[PDB]
Amino acid sequence: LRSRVTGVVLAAGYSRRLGTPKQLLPLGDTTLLGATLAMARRCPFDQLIVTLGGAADEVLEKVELDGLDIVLVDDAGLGCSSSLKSALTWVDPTAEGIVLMLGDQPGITASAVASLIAGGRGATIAVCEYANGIGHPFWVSRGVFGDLAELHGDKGVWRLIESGRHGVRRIRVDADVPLDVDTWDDYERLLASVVRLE
Ligand SMILES: [Cl-]
Ligand SMILES: [Cl-]
Repeated sequence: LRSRVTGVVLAAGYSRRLGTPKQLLPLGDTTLLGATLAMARRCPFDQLIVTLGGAADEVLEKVELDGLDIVLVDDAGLGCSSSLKSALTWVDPTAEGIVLMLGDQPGITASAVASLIAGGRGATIAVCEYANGIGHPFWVSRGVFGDLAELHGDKGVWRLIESGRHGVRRIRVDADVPLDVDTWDDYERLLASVVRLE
């Protein structure tokens, strides 16, 4: 039972405020990126792509990436990455769309991804609607891969979503928006949640 979906975990850059590669931050028995990929592997994807930036060498040494398509890019500047452009070139032609998530959002669930994909069949874009706002994971149909490619950064998908040019389906998830990690404070907050829910 093929899903005809490729998962794309954007894990390049966005680490300058931490002062260390956030992908490698300890999160229990694993790393932050390891935790996200553990979940991503359990989603109904036919293919899983992970993008990495300047810290790729260290990440390759410390995170389990076997069986994944690894897309390596240059650093793009502070608060920016362009890895999605490269990732698209690797997407299997059989994929009807992709699901986008960040390498630093391990709190996303495989059930939410499954519901997102189901709502995304026949929608141009779909997004998760949590109790306290819209957030990742996002669905993007093959028909707008060209528009994605033209975005200036990995975290600029919200501009396509908010543009009104394309249908955007909101898929309800009975949870709050997953935590992500921009700053050291964000990391400690996420770690405390992992410690608590453990
Ligand atoms: Cl940054
Ligand atoms: Cl990086």
